[PDB]
Amino acid sequence: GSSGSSGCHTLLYVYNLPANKDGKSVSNRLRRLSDNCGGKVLSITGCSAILRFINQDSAERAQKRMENEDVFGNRIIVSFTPKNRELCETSGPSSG
Repeated sequence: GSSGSSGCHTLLYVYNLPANKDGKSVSNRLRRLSDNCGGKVLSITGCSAILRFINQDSAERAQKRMENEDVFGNRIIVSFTPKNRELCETSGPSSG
């Protein structure tokens, strides 16, 4: 199979970013918030961003911090899954 990847690492997905605020400025602000959460801002697209963490834990401290943090006069949202589409499908149990 091809569709779908599998890596120990843990990437994060940020949303609700201050587009107005030149990215060159936004990133940095995040970099610091990610540097402490053992993470790395791979790239920053539109009002969203993608980070790279070693393990879930590390990705959490950031997902729970940034989510509340405010890059600039704006609250950001951090999620482990993509916010491309929404569905009320009850499936996929949480194990290990």
